[PDB]
Amino acid sequence: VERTAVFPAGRHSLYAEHRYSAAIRSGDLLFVSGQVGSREDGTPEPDFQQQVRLAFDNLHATLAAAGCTFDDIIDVTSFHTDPENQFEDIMTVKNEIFSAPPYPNWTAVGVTWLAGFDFEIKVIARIPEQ
Amino acid sequence: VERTAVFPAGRHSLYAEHRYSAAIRSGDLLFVSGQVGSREDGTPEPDFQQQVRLAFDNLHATLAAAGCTFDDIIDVTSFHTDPENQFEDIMTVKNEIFSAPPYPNWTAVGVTWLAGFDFEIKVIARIPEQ
Amino acid sequence: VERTAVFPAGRHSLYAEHRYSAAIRSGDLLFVSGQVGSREDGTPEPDFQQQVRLAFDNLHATLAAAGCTFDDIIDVTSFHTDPENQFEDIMTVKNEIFSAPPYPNWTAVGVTWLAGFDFEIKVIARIPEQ
Ligand SMILES: [Hg+2]
Ligand SMILES: [Hg+2]
Ligand SMILES: [Hg+2]
Repeated sequence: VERTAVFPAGRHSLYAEHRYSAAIRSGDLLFVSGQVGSREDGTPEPDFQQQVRLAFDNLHATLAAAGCTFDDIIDVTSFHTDPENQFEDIMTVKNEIFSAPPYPNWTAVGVTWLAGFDFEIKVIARIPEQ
Repeated sequence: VERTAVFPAGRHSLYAEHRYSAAIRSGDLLFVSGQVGSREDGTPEPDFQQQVRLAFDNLHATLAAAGCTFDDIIDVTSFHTDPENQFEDIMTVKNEIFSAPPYPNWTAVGVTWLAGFDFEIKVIARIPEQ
Repeated sequence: VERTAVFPAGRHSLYAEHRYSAAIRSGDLLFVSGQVGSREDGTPEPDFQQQVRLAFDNLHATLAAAGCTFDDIIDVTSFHTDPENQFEDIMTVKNEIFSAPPYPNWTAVGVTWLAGFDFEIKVIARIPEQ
Protein backbone atom coordinates (compact mmCIF):
# COMPACT_ATOMS: atom_id res chain seq x y z
CA VAL A 1 0.00 0.00 0.00
CA GLU A 2 3.12 2.16 0.45
CA ARG A 3 5.93 -0.16 -0.77
CA THR A 4 7.06 1.91 -3.79
CA ALA A 5 10.35 1.00 -5.48
CA VAL A 6 12.77 3.59 -6.81
CA PHE A 7 15.35 3.00 -9.56
CA PRO A 8 18.20 5.07 -11.03
CA ALA A 9 17.33 6.47 -14.46
CA GLY A 10 18.62 4.48 -17.39
CA ARG A 11 19.58 0.84 -17.44
CA HIS A 12 21.31 -0.85 -14.52
CA SER A 13 20.77 -4.58 -14.29
CA LEU A 14 21.86 -5.99 -10.97
CA TYR A 15 18.52 -5.00 -9.52
CA ALA A 16 16.85 -7.07 -12.21
CA GLU A 17 19.42 -9.84 -11.99
CA HIS A 18 19.32 -10.17 -8.19
CA ARG A 19 15.72 -8.97 -7.94
CA TYR A 20 15.76 -6.12 -5.41
CA SER A 21 14.91 -2.43 -5.54
CA ALA A 22 17.52 0.34 -5.57
CA ALA A 23 15.54 2.22 -2.89
CA ILE A 24 12.18 2.16 -1.15
CA ARG A 25 10.18 5.30 -0.51
CA SER A 26 7.94 4.91 2.51
CA GLY A 27 6.10 7.92 3.83
CA ASP A 28 8.69 10.59 4.58
CA LEU A 29 11.69 8.26 4.36
CA LEU A 30 13.76 6.78 1.57
CA PHE A 31 15.67 3.58 2.38
CA VAL A 32 18.41 3.06 -0.20
CA SER A 33 20.04 -0.30 -0.90
CA GLY A 34 23.77 -0.27 -0.34
CA GLN A 35 25.37 1.39 -3.36
CA VAL A 36 28.60 0.12 -4.96
CA GLY A 37 30.86 1.32 -7.74
CA SER A 38 29.41 -0.97 -10.38
CA ARG A 39 29.32 -0.56 -14.17
CA GLU A 40 26.16 -1.10 -16.21
CA ASP A 41 26.89 -4.85 -16.38
CA GLY A 42 27.21 -5.21 -12.61
CA THR A 43 30.99 -5.53 -12.44
CA PRO A 44 33.19 -3.36 -10.22
CA GLU A 45 35.40 -0.49 -11.34
CA PRO A 46 38.94 -1.96 -10.95
CA ASP A 47 40.65 1.12 -9.50
CA PHE A 48 39.66 1.63 -5.89
CA GLN A 49 39.23 5.41 -5.71
CA GLN A 50 37.36 5.19 -9.01
CA GLN A 51 35.07 2.52 -7.59
CA VAL A 52 34.31 4.76 -4.59
CA ARG A 53 33.55 7.68 -6.92
CA LEU A 54 31.31 5.53 -9.11
CA ALA A 55 29.53 4.23 -5.98
CA PHE A 56 28.74 7.83 -5.05
CA ASP A 57 27.61 8.50 -8.61
CA ASN A 58 25.31 5.49 -8.49
CA LEU A 59 24.04 6.68 -5.10
CA HIS A 60 23.29 10.16 -6.43
CA ALA A 61 21.47 8.69 -9.42
CA THR A 62 19.30 6.54 -7.15
CA LEU A 63 18.56 9.53 -4.90
CA ALA A 64 17.68 11.66 -7.95
CA ALA A 65 15.08 9.07 -8.99
CA ALA A 66 13.17 9.95 -5.79
CA GLY A 67 13.82 13.67 -6.11
CA CYS A 68 16.53 13.52 -3.46
CA THR A 69 20.13 14.72 -3.29
CA PHE A 70 23.03 14.17 -0.88
CA ASP A 71 21.64 16.99 1.27
CA ASP A 72 18.67 14.83 2.18
CA ILE A 73 20.78 12.00 3.59
CA ILE A 74 20.03 11.59 7.29
CA ASP A 75 21.96 8.40 8.03
CA VAL A 76 25.10 6.84 6.56
CA THR A 77 26.67 3.41 7.02
CA SER A 78 29.69 2.28 4.99
CA PHE A 79 31.29 -1.16 4.67
CA HIS A 80 34.90 -1.84 3.77
CA THR A 81 36.75 -4.97 2.70
CA ASP A 82 40.10 -3.57 3.83
CA PRO A 83 39.43 -0.24 5.61
CA GLU A 84 43.06 0.08 6.72
CA ASN A 85 44.44 0.56 3.22
CA GLN A 86 41.34 2.29 1.90
CA PHE A 87 40.52 5.16 4.26
CA GLU A 88 42.80 7.79 2.71
CA ASP A 89 41.19 7.16 -0.67
CA ILE A 90 37.71 7.17 0.83
CA MET A 91 38.24 10.44 2.69
CA THR A 92 39.59 12.12 -0.43
CA VAL A 93 36.27 11.33 -2.12
CA LYS A 94 34.09 12.00 0.93
CA ASN A 95 35.65 15.44 1.52
CA GLU A 96 35.01 16.30 -2.09
CA ILE A 97 31.31 15.38 -1.85
CA PHE A 98 30.64 16.48 1.73
CA SER A 99 32.62 19.68 1.57
CA ALA A 100 30.87 21.76 4.23
CA PRO A 101 28.87 21.23 7.46
CA PRO A 102 26.42 20.14 8.63
CA TYR A 103 28.23 16.90 7.78
CA PRO A 104 26.26 13.67 7.67
CA ASN A 105 26.54 11.27 10.60
CA TRP A 106 28.52 8.13 9.84
CA THR A 107 29.19 4.52 10.78
CA ALA A 108 32.10 2.81 9.01
CA VAL A 109 32.64 -0.91 9.50
CA GLY A 110 35.08 -3.53 8.25
CA VAL A 111 33.42 -6.47 6.53
CA THR A 112 34.66 -9.68 4.92
CA TRP A 113 32.66 -9.60 1.69
CA LEU A 114 30.68 -7.22 -0.54
CA ALA A 115 29.89 -9.39 -3.56
CA GLY A 116 33.13 -8.54 -5.32
CA PHE A 117 33.18 -4.87 -4.36
CA ASP A 118 35.47 -3.16 -1.87
CA PHE A 119 33.22 -0.34 -0.75
CA GLU A 120 29.51 0.01 -0.09
CA ILE A 121 27.38 2.80 1.31
CA LYS A 122 23.93 2.24 2.84
CA VAL A 123 21.92 5.43 3.20
CA ILE A 124 18.58 6.73 4.53
CA ALA A 125 17.15 10.02 3.24
CA ARG A 126 14.16 12.13 4.27
CA ILE A 127 11.43 12.64 1.72
CA PRO A 128 8.93 15.25 2.94
CA GLU A 129 5.38 14.12 2.07
CA GLN A 130 3.77 17.31 0.69
CA VAL B 1 6.26 6.61 26.36
CA GLU B 2 6.38 4.87 22.95
CA ARG B 3 8.97 2.09 23.53
CA THR B 4 6.65 -0.91 23.03
CA ALA B 5 8.21 -4.37 22.62
CA VAL B 6 6.87 -6.97 20.20
CA PHE B 7 7.38 -10.73 20.52
CA PRO B 8 6.59 -13.72 18.28
CA ALA B 9 3.60 -15.70 19.54
CA GLY B 10 4.42 -18.75 21.59
CA ARG B 11 7.61 -19.44 23.49
CA HIS B 12 11.01 -18.40 22.19
CA SER B 13 13.64 -17.89 24.86
CA LEU B 14 16.70 -16.13 23.53
CA TYR B 15 14.95 -12.83 24.03
CA ALA B 16 14.48 -13.73 27.67
CA GLU B 17 17.93 -15.28 27.96
CA HIS B 18 19.80 -12.38 26.34
CA ARG B 19 17.23 -9.79 27.44
CA TYR B 20 16.25 -7.93 24.28
CA SER B 21 13.00 -7.45 22.37
CA ALA B 22 12.21 -9.20 19.08
CA ALA B 23 11.00 -5.88 17.62
CA ILE B 24 10.16 -2.34 18.68
CA ARG B 25 7.10 -0.53 17.40
CA SER B 26 7.62 3.22 17.41
CA GLY B 27 5.05 5.43 15.79
CA ASP B 28 4.66 4.27 12.20
CA LEU B 29 7.79 2.11 12.17
CA LEU B 30 8.68 -1.35 13.38
CA PHE B 31 12.38 -2.03 14.02
CA VAL B 32 12.98 -5.78 14.11
CA SER B 33 16.00 -7.39 15.78
CA GLY B 34 18.07 -9.45 13.40
CA GLN B 35 16.28 -12.76 12.89
CA VAL B 36 18.12 -16.11 12.72
CA GLY B 37 17.11 -19.68 12.03
CA SER B 38 16.94 -20.70 15.68
CA ARG B 39 14.92 -23.47 17.34
CA GLU B 40 12.85 -22.89 20.48
CA ASP B 41 15.94 -23.51 22.64
CA GLY B 42 18.04 -20.91 20.83
CA THR B 43 20.22 -23.30 18.84
CA PRO B 44 20.67 -23.10 15.07
CA GLU B 45 19.11 -25.39 12.48
CA PRO B 46 22.14 -27.46 11.29
CA ASP B 47 21.32 -27.51 7.56
CA PHE B 48 22.04 -24.15 5.99
CA GLN B 49 19.08 -23.73 3.63
CA GLN B 50 16.86 -24.95 6.46
CA GLN B 51 18.35 -22.36 8.81
CA VAL B 52 17.63 -19.62 6.27
CA ARG B 53 14.04 -20.85 5.91
CA LEU B 54 13.57 -21.00 9.67
CA ALA B 55 15.05 -17.48 9.98
CA PHE B 56 12.37 -16.25 7.57
CA ASP B 57 9.74 -18.16 9.53
CA ASN B 58 10.91 -16.55 12.76
CA LEU B 59 10.89 -13.17 10.99
CA HIS B 60 7.33 -13.66 9.76
CA ALA B 61 6.21 -14.68 13.24
CA THR B 62 7.74 -11.55 14.76
CA LEU B 63 6.14 -9.37 12.07
CA ALA B 64 2.76 -11.06 12.67
CA ALA B 65 2.95 -10.11 16.36
CA ALA B 66 2.77 -6.45 15.26
CA GLY B 67 0.16 -7.11 12.59
CA CYS B 68 2.78 -6.94 9.85
CA THR B 69 3.74 -9.20 6.96
CA PHE B 70 6.65 -9.33 4.50
CA ASP B 71 4.80 -6.79 2.34
CA ASP B 72 5.35 -4.15 4.99
CA ILE B 73 9.13 -4.50 4.98
CA ILE B 74 10.71 -1.23 3.84
CA ASP B 75 14.38 -1.97 4.50
CA VAL B 76 16.45 -5.16 4.51
CA THR B 77 20.00 -5.88 5.67
CA SER B 78 21.44 -9.40 5.74
CA PHE B 79 24.65 -10.70 7.28
CA HIS B 80 26.55 -13.78 6.16
CA THR B 81 29.34 -15.82 7.73
CA ASP B 82 30.45 -17.19 4.36
CA PRO B 83 28.41 -15.42 1.65
CA GLU B 84 30.46 -16.99 -1.15
CA ASN B 85 29.23 -20.53 -0.50
CA GLN B 86 25.83 -19.45 0.74
CA PHE B 87 24.31 -17.13 -1.87
CA GLU B 88 22.79 -19.80 -4.13
CA ASP B 89 20.97 -21.26 -1.13
CA ILE B 90 19.91 -17.83 0.07
CA MET B 91 18.54 -16.78 -3.32
CA THR B 92 16.56 -20.00 -3.64
CA VAL B 93 14.77 -19.07 -0.42
CA LYS B 94 14.54 -15.33 -1.16
CA ASN B 95 13.00 -15.92 -4.60
CA GLU B 96 10.44 -18.19 -3.03
CA ILE B 97 9.41 -15.55 -0.46
CA PHE B 98 9.84 -12.43 -2.59
CA SER B 99 8.34 -13.86 -5.74
CA ALA B 100 7.10 -10.70 -7.46
CA PRO B 101 7.93 -6.97 -7.59
CA PRO B 102 8.06 -4.46 -6.08
CA TYR B 103 11.00 -6.31 -4.53
CA PRO B 104 12.40 -5.09 -1.22
CA ASN B 105 15.63 -3.09 -1.24
CA TRP B 106 18.63 -4.98 0.11
CA THR B 107 22.07 -4.73 1.66
CA ALA B 108 24.01 -8.00 2.04
CA VAL B 109 27.27 -8.00 3.96
CA GLY B 110 29.89 -10.56 4.95
CA VAL B 111 30.51 -10.74 8.68
CA THR B 112 32.81 -12.78 10.92
CA TRP B 113 30.34 -13.86 13.59
CA LEU B 114 26.59 -14.20 14.22
CA ALA B 115 26.49 -15.94 17.61
CA GLY B 116 26.68 -19.40 16.10
CA PHE B 117 24.38 -18.72 13.16
CA ASP B 118 25.33 -18.37 9.51
CA PHE B 119 22.61 -16.04 8.34
CA GLU B 120 20.80 -13.08 9.87
CA ILE B 121 18.28 -10.61 8.52
CA LYS B 122 17.67 -7.17 10.06
CA VAL B 123 14.45 -5.56 8.88
CA ILE B 124 12.41 -2.35 9.24
CA ALA B 125 8.67 -2.35 8.50
CA ARG B 126 6.07 0.41 8.26
CA ILE B 127 3.21 0.32 10.72
CA PRO B 128 0.56 2.90 9.79
CA GLU B 129 -0.74 4.61 12.95
CA GLN B 130 -4.52 4.66 12.43
CA VAL C 1 16.06 22.15 5.38
CA GLU C 2 15.92 19.52 8.16
CA ARG C 3 19.54 18.22 8.27
CA THR C 4 20.41 19.39 11.81
CA ALA C 5 23.58 18.04 13.43
CA VAL C 6 23.80 17.11 17.10
CA PHE C 7 27.01 17.01 19.16
CA PRO C 8 27.87 15.86 22.69
CA ALA C 9 28.43 18.78 25.05
CA GLY C 10 32.03 19.76 25.60
CA ARG C 11 34.95 19.06 23.32
CA HIS C 12 35.29 15.83 21.37
CA SER C 13 37.38 16.07 18.24
CA LEU C 14 36.99 13.05 16.02
CA TYR C 15 33.88 14.59 14.56
CA ALA C 16 35.93 17.62 13.61
CA GLU C 17 38.92 15.54 12.57
CA HIS C 18 36.96 13.10 10.39
CA ARG C 19 34.24 15.63 9.57
CA TYR C 20 30.96 13.93 10.46
CA SER C 21 28.15 14.66 12.91
CA ALA C 22 27.61 12.73 16.14
CA ALA C 23 23.89 12.44 15.35
CA ILE C 24 21.29 13.80 12.95
CA ARG C 25 17.86 14.89 14.09
CA SER C 26 15.31 14.56 11.31
CA GLY C 27 11.67 15.06 12.09
CA ASP C 28 10.76 12.63 14.86
CA LEU C 29 13.91 10.53 14.55
CA LEU C 30 17.48 10.83 15.75
CA PHE C 31 20.10 8.85 13.81
CA VAL C 32 23.24 8.51 15.91
CA SER C 33 26.67 7.74 14.46
CA GLY C 34 28.19 4.58 15.86
CA GLN C 35 29.56 5.39 19.30
CA VAL C 36 32.89 4.03 20.58
CA GLY C 37 34.77 4.18 23.85
CA SER C 38 37.06 7.02 22.82
CA ARG C 39 38.87 9.60 24.96
CA GLU C 40 38.80 13.32 24.17
CA ASP C 41 41.75 12.87 21.78
CA GLY C 42 40.04 10.13 19.78
CA THR C 43 42.03 7.19 21.12
CA PRO C 44 40.43 4.08 22.62
CA GLU C 45 40.23 3.17 26.29
CA PRO C 46 42.75 0.26 26.56
CA ASP C 47 40.74 -1.98 28.90
CA PHE C 48 37.88 -3.62 27.05
CA GLN C 49 35.06 -3.42 29.60
CA GLN C 50 36.12 0.17 30.25
CA GLN C 51 35.97 0.94 26.53
CA VAL C 52 32.43 -0.47 26.38
CA ARG C 53 31.42 1.65 29.39
CA LEU C 54 32.96 4.77 27.88
CA ALA C 55 31.20 4.02 24.57
CA PHE C 56 27.89 4.01 26.45
CA ASP C 57 28.88 7.21 28.21
CA ASN C 58 29.68 8.85 24.88
CA LEU C 59 26.36 7.55 23.53
CA HIS C 60 24.42 9.00 26.46
CA ALA C 61 26.17 12.34 26.04
CA THR C 62 25.26 12.47 22.35
CA LEU C 63 21.65 11.52 23.14
CA ALA C 64 21.51 14.21 25.86
CA ALA C 65 22.52 16.84 23.29
CA ALA C 66 19.21 16.15 21.51
CA GLY C 67 17.23 15.89 24.74
CA CYS C 68 17.18 12.10 24.51
CA THR C 69 18.07 9.30 26.91
CA PHE C 70 18.52 5.53 26.59
CA ASP C 71 14.75 5.15 27.01
CA ASP C 72 14.22 6.77 23.64
CA ILE C 73 16.35 4.24 21.76
CA ILE C 74 14.18 2.35 19.27
CA ASP C 75 16.83 0.41 17.38
CA VAL C 76 20.25 -0.97 18.33
CA THR C 77 23.05 -2.46 16.24
CA SER C 78 26.43 -3.38 17.73
CA PHE C 79 29.68 -4.36 16.03
CA HIS C 80 32.42 -6.47 17.57
CA THR C 81 36.02 -7.15 16.57
CA ASP C 82 36.11 -10.41 18.53
CA PRO C 83 32.57 -11.08 19.85
CA GLU C 84 33.53 -14.53 21.14
CA ASN C 85 35.85 -13.25 23.84
CA GLN C 86 33.91 -10.05 24.42
CA PHE C 87 30.27 -10.99 25.03
CA GLU C 88 30.52 -11.67 28.77
CA ASP C 89 32.04 -8.22 29.27
CA ILE C 90 29.47 -6.61 27.00
CA MET C 91 26.52 -8.23 28.75
CA THR C 92 27.81 -7.17 32.15
CA VAL C 93 27.65 -3.57 30.94
CA LYS C 94 24.41 -3.96 28.96
CA ASN C 95 22.57 -5.51 31.92
CA GLU C 96 23.70 -2.64 34.07
CA ILE C 97 22.35 -0.02 31.63
CA PHE C 98 19.28 -1.90 30.37
CA SER C 99 18.22 -3.26 33.73
CA ALA C 100 14.49 -3.71 33.18
CA PRO C 101 12.04 -4.35 30.30
CA PRO C 102 10.90 -3.31 27.82
CA TYR C 103 14.42 -4.10 26.63
CA PRO C 104 15.66 -2.56 23.40
CA ASN C 105 15.75 -4.72 20.27
CA TRP C 106 19.25 -5.71 19.17
CA THR C 107 21.45 -6.84 16.31
CA ALA C 108 25.02 -7.84 17.20
CA VAL C 109 27.48 -8.58 14.42
CA GLY C 110 31.13 -9.59 14.16
CA VAL C 111 33.23 -7.21 12.08
CA THR C 112 36.87 -7.07 11.03
CA TRP C 113 37.64 -3.44 11.80
CA LEU C 114 36.32 -0.47 13.82
CA ALA C 115 39.07 2.12 13.34
CA GLY C 116 41.09 0.86 16.29
CA PHE C 117 38.15 0.19 18.58
CA ASP C 118 36.74 -3.17 19.63
CA PHE C 119 33.13 -2.22 20.19
CA GLU C 120 30.70 0.13 18.48
CA ILE C 121 27.01 0.80 18.92
CA LYS C 122 24.81 2.36 16.23
CA VAL C 123 21.49 3.63 17.54
CA ILE C 124 18.24 5.25 16.38
CA ALA C 125 16.07 7.19 18.84
CA ARG C 126 12.61 8.75 18.59
CA ILE C 127 12.35 12.49 19.03
CA PRO C 128 8.70 13.55 19.26
CA GLU C 129 8.18 16.78 17.29
CA GLN C 130 6.04 18.91 19.63
HG1 LIG D 1 14.30 14.21 -0.87
HG1 LIG E 1 2.31 -3.52 9.36
HG1 LIG F 1 14.18 12.06 22.76
